[PDB]
Amino acid sequence: CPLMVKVLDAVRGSPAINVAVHVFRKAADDTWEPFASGKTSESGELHGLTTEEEFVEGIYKVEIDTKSFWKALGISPFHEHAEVVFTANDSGPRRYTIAALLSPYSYSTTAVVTN
Amino acid sequence: CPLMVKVLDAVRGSPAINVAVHVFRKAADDTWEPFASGKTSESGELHGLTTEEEFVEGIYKVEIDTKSFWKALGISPFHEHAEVVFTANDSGPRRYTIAALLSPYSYSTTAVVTN
Amino acid sequence: CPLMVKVLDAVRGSPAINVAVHVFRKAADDTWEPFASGKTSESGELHGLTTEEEFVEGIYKVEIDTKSFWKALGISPFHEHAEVVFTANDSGPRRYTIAALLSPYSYSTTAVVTN
Amino acid sequence: CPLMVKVLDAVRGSPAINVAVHVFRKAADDTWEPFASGKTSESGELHGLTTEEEFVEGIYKVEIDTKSFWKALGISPFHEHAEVVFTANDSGPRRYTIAALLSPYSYSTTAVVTN
Repeated sequence: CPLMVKVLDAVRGSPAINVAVHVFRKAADDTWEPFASGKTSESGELHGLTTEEEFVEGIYKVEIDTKSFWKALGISPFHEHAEVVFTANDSGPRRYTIAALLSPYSYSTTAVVTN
Repeated sequence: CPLMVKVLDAVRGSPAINVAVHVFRKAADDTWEPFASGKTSESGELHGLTTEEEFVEGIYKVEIDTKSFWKALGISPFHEHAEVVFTANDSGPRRYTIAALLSPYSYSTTAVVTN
Repeated sequence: CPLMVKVLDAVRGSPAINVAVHVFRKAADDTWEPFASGKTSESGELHGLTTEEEFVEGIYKVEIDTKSFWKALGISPFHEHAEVVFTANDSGPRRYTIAALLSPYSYSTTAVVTN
Repeated sequence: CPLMVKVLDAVRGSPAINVAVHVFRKAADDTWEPFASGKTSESGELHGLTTEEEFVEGIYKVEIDTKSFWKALGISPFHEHAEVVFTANDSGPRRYTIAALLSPYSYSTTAVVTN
């Protein structure tokens, strides 16, 4: 599990469940290619996006579909999604946790990277 | 104006208005003594808490009454208040902006220290 | 001045100065088209990106070049840039402040929308 | 495990290890009484602070000793500590995770509360 995404709700103080997550990888022609996708669990976590073999060095974009999450709770939020763009495995394989903390008009995102 | 407090509302994406703010200075006995207080303005700021002459080196505590703020809105909050504790140091000329971004179950606070 | 961007440095507790900022508007083809850009000022703000007349309803992307900012400081950053994607809506009178608070492996972004 | 504290480092993108944590409970005479204390592990987590039996309803203060953490890394941070003040178990027993994300001049804290 070299990539995990975790999403929390700062309004209710709870994991954000069923949040859609899309991962893309920058291609040789400078375009964002689809890499993996999924939805968070009851714990607000999304495991199994990828394997160490497939998760090669590159520039990755993690898009968390925060608007649909808020809408479904009856809230009209400011952002369309939260996006996280980063270079991965450029020094060798690492394990990445991408965490997002969501409010209707604000979010924070943090990476925890372990060897 | 060496000390300013600014509060934002992450749920509505607005300044947090009429929020009570209390500042304490730590006394020789280790107890907190009242130092300055007020309510934030329509822009979510609180100016004029102290002067250069009164704001001497020491340990200060800024308490932001977040709980009454959320209660007025109708949103169950987690925290009793937000607390920012720091030592004022002389270093050269310095202005302190204590900012706070509020969500019902999360807050962040940042110090912006400039000349 | 319907759109302003403000960037703070969480590691030094200062405005983030000379940070490049690019704004894109989403075209009919779904591609991002350049819309406005600049660098933050000594106060960490970027004013004058657009006018009321040009800032019509649509989907916008604000990209903040955080990676070059940390590189200039000497601190290894995680992210390639910070990205804020949102729909501008008409609704009554409105001013948009996109704020970003930067750390090497974390950032937060908040929209302050006022009249 | 009705109370857990987790601390992350936003400069390195890593758990904050060996961070001292002190918990107090408000006493009938309005004073902060010592309740429990400990230090975060290699995972940045602190388990075993208390038991469901001892963790009665009340107002609790969780003090995270962020200054000593930064100093030991050679950084002179702004805050003395991060403090989290909240009412607990006022609707029945809950499980509380208090998370703190640390930068030298900024921090955020979030509570995740589960039944």
